[PDB]
Amino acid sequence: VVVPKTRKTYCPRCDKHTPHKVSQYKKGKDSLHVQGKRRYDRKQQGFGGQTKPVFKKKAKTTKKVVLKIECTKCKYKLQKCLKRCKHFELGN
RNA sequence: UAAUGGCGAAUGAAAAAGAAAAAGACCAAGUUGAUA
RNA sequence: UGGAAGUAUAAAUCGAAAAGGUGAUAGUAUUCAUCAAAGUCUAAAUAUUACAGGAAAACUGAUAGCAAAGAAGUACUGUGAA
RNA sequence: GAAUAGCAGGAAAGCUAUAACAUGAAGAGAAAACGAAAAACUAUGAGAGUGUAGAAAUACAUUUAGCAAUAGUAUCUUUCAA
RNA sequence: GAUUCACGCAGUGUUAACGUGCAAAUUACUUGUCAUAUUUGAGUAUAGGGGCGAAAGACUCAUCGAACUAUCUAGUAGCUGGUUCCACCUGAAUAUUCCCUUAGGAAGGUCAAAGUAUUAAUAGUAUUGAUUGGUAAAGAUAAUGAUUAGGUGUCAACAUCUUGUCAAACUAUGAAUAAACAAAGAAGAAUUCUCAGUGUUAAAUACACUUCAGGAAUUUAAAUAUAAACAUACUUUGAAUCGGCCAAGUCUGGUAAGCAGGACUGGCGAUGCGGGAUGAACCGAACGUCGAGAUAAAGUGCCAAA
RNA sequence: AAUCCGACUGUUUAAUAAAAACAUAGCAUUCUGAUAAAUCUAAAAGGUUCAUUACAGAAUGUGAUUUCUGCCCAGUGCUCUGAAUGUCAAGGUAAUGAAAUUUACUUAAGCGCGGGUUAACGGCGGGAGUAACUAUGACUCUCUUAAGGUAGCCAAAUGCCUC
RNA sequence: GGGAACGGGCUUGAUUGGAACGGCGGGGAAAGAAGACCCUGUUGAGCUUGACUCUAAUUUAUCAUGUGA
RNA sequence: GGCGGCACAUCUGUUACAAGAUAACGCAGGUGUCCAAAGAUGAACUCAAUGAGGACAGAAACCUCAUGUAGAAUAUAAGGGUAUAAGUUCAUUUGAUUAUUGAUUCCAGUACAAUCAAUAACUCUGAAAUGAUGGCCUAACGAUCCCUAAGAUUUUUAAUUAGAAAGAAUUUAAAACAUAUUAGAUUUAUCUGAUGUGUGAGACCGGUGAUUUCUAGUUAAUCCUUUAAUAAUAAGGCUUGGGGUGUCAGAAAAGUUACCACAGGGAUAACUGGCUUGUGGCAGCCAAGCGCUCAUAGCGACGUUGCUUUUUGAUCCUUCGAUGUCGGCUCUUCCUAUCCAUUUCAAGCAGAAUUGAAAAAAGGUAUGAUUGUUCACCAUUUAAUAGGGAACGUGAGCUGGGU
RNA sequence: AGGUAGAUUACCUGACGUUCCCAUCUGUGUGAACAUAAUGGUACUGAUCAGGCUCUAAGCAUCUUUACUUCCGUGUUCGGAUGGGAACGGGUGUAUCCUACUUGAUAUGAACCUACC
RNA sequence: GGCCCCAUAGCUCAGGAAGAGCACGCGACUCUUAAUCGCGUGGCGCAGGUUCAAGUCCUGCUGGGGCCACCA
RNA sequence: CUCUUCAUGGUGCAGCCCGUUAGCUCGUCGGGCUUUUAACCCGAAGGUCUUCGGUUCAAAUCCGGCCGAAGAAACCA
RNA sequence: UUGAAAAAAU
RNA sequence: GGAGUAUGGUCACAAGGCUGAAACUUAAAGGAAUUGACGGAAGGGCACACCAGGAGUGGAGCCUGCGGCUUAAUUUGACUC
RNA sequence: AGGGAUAAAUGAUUGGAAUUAUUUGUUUUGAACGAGGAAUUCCUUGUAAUAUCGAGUCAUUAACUCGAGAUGAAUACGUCC
Repeated sequence: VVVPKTRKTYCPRCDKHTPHKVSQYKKGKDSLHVQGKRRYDRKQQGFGGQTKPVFKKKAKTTKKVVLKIECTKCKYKLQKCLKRCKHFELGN
């Protein structure tokens, strides 16, 4: 929902409680050279039409939120998953 | 078996190693031109 | 295709060489290893349910064994393939 | 009776072949890289004796034994993790 | 591309005949039509996701909402039918989990056959002891609600004392039946002496665990009833099955149902015999082949034994 | 003597439907200058209309004659002699890197915007106020989505209620 | 009567002489046909459509070097 | 079956039967969220309501005292829990974190998910004991493959210095050419021959020693792989989250067939039959009244008890390798809950015409317009023109009007 | 006798009144500093002038409540079992188990460690 | 049968702390009328249940309207 | 998912892609013109320019998530 | 450029 | 007036043409000229009618009259120049 | 310090009677109004405009009317819009 930045939490690398900078994780752009996409592009070549299933029955209206609690002095990130929330904001 | 596959159903070789039999020869290109 | 950033063939375009190919994870570089493509022929070891000639059989013994143990692909059916 | 090579006999049968390999003797890890003893411990448990007695059968007491099996232990190999 | 008759043709009606017919579409009368959008022979052209169609999915060799014929092909079927000698022994299921699952499958339960272990490894039972529950019941100014009135105190109202009747989604109290323990297995008890390693601790000689650490002596087979050695504990492999139905000193939906669905048990299914005349379930009682005897349910005027 | 359908002659489900069904002439619409339009074929100096040439060829709806064909271009089709950087591919160019790669700019048709089109597919409702008996509304504002059933016709082979 | 709730067979009764001819149409839940109405199959086929995935024909851009501005 | 609904994943009370399990398209409701505080901790206070008082101020504003077992509040549905709190107010803070075990709940004793008990860190609050790994508890959710993020500096090594200790190391036939010197040629990114040499060499004589340890520094690399060796890009590994399947153990999916086809089914509908009789028909009991007087000549309200299968329902037991599915015509038979004729009783029965009831089913109970109609409504005639059953009698008896 | 800490958590609670303080406890005085809030009312701290006035503790009452006992009553209900009775509905007999509400009698606390009177 | 809704002056319709028009009567205006204006009469279907207060929230009853239904 | 666009009184349309304090009509009230009515004219009220930030001397107006609609294109858990 | 209308008998 | 309408006949493809009533209703309908009034008809003059201007009023406070509202009554006449 | 509205104290005149203040004196109170929209009035020379004086009403009461003088514009000598 509303979670402020600058959270002070335990950092495994430094083995200490250091101030962390909190952000929100977003899925990165899909690479065109990974094994799964490389294999898929080969399958789609040639005749036969669509060769792999296409999902068309979405039911979830929300998604789980993953933060990036990042070390401010050692750059050690942590991924923490929150519950499903409809509206999420990063507070002050 | 390695691998391939809505990596699902399924498909799937080869070097090595052991035997049968064993055998290598030519064109073109290059050279020789009282040239055949 | 087992060959997975392409194992092989073909088509469109492109297209080498004071050579070069391969070492299957794409790329550049330096070494190493091993061959030298884009012409041709080549016996022996292997396959065989055409067909012909033979020999065998824990095979069948006339509703069985070939569809057919007699003028059997015959009698008979169909316009015809059958 | 892996192909395969010999023997007598003439044999789809029989016999002989220091033999590649298959399973197994060592296990864990994706992989690199590794690779097992405190010559074990505890508990209950199979068998064998001796004596006395009922007295025909056999039962009571004592000495010894530790197998199989189950369970738990220390130790050791591999794994982020047994 | 007028009206009619005739040779012919068609197929309006009888919904006549026939309907194992003359005929795998015919016959009789009746009706319509009977030359120019006419009738007809032969030749020739058009071929299967094709042809041809004044259009009915009509016709394409008795085959058409996609011909015939041969191969793939013994296509696939969770669906239907059938599945072949005798005797003997043991003998089921309709729970649970998952499935594009509901006419079907896999884990699991019931069951069979093989193979074991002297075996801390017996109980669909009763008694004694300490417990758990909130059902039947009961209560109704005892908590939450429902509801009939009568007094007393300051029309009504609000207090307070009585009265009548209630609750599956109310409760103080609370059975009967039940559920889970104990009634002596580190191997059948107890006591005395000795006693170690860790740790708790303020430190411990307390305490905790260590085969009631360990070790040695003495005593000892005791500690509810009943039953149980072809007992008990299993191990492995695997078949069939998960459409069920019935009864009730039971329940829920429904007016009710030989209706629909559940808790506990016993049955039919898988089951014959004696009785209820006949009946899957009711009553007695479960079955190798017989002889004799008392019996069961139930019967004793005749059918019919008494 | 009347009513319904079809205008007429004609054709049709060989073997349960011969008819109001099909055809028909009449009316109307669309495309095409022939190297075209339609359209068969895998391909082809290949093939059909076509030995043809707009009084023609090809593709459709309605069905003689008479009378009349109302209003709507919002949506979906079709079309345009229309506008441009709304969105749109491989490619092309350029930058970085050792190179693959990565990044950026540009590029056609198509759709979207704008106009036309209903004898193109189709649609033709609702609310409020109003005439001197009541009633209705000739008349005015008006929302969806563009217009709100016109001329006619009717318990119709079309009307539940309905005998 | 009970039974699978409409028996020719079973139980209890009514009743029966063996063989049959011509009719007729009550029954034999008469014959003809692995229901065609309905449902179930993770069985099909014709037809339709911006159902999903594709494809012929149509169309557009780039490539494929004729000479001179 | 369809349409409707989700009993498909799921929570609360009840059905439900005082252990556990537990049915219906049973009943009353609920979920796909919300929260940087509504998490954690410490402190203080006590809520709803009632009584008595105080200007506006009243039934409801704010203040004070007394009583006040929660009758308030606790994000939500319901049920549980809670008073020096779990409620309200204030203050600090992020434990809503990392790593490893062993259990409990559905359980097949699988996964997911949830519920716990500890250990090793680093922290929050408090003086402290303690408490803290999200929300007081029971719902608030998700596989293989794919994609996308986070993590593997702890340690182990190689080379070189200083010191220390153990150390023969296997044994005769040789080709690449890094180089040099010459021989024959070419001008070009210039080559082709032949002879020395080392390389590339290895057979040590109790001591030398090539070679591996240990200690102290320095330097470089340090999660694994791309299989001849490295490098920097790229890709693949290993662990943990996110992107989702709501048909919730998780295919990628529109209709119509009346032209339809196949395997099957009474596991399952349309017709009879069977159980039931709400509904339809008929019949009773009581007596408030009507009937000018008079409850019962004739009716009988409010209540209440039955019979019938002639209507329609409810169920799905028989029939799906077929029981010919409406009506009419013809014909026979049966029931009485009787319409007429026959014999009787009663009246608010003078006669006539009637009305209520008993015996009795041997006899009779019609003709037509409209409709396929059963039904209906008309016009007549008659002593009367009654009501029903027989597989809703009757299609190898007819018709084919309806469906 | 009193005070601190408790364990059982109403025989301990609630209402109307009553009895002492000799020690202790309490109420009581004050606000400079620690510290406290709008208020020295709370909490905090400093003290001892007075008081048993309330607390607290001990007792009273046909006291509500609460805890034991008989009775209610072998009454309601219940396990087993008929070819027992009834058209149903419901209700016996047999061998068994046996509540609750109510009313009546009794009680109104017992008990542990430390200090001081 | 089920479901949705409505019930208010003499008439047609509005409304948690009883109205609009039509109807009648009175008055203003005019020389007199017709129109027009102002004012007054003219009453929530019934019975409970919560609230300090209901036409206004809910339940039961009465009356009146429109709407759903395929193969056999 | 990518690109692009729009949102303003009760209503519909304006507005400056730099900016300095927002208008035109219908709708309401009142007044004016007319002998009177209808048309006609005028004034007032009516939004502060969707919601939060930055952008400065100030934002409907320049830029960002957020709202809530529209157009084109794409889709392996 | 726009300019519609004025109830009946007296 | 009804009415060139209904009906009858006839001509035309049709629109329509030719012939052609009655019922009923009503004291006027109409013709030419006169005078007046009016004209978003022409011609000629005039007026603070306008033009060129001044002061203004309309905006504000107050005085005053009218309407409306109110009230026991707010007495009433006059409503374009 | 323009403006003098609305109010609060107080002093007198007229009146038989002053309250809803008759008129007025002293002090204090210090409001709108920053030149005025559409419309619209009056005016051509001692005229408009500006400020004042007398009289009618009158016990007391002018911001009214009828007259009187005091300063002294601009713009026309025109046309029917």
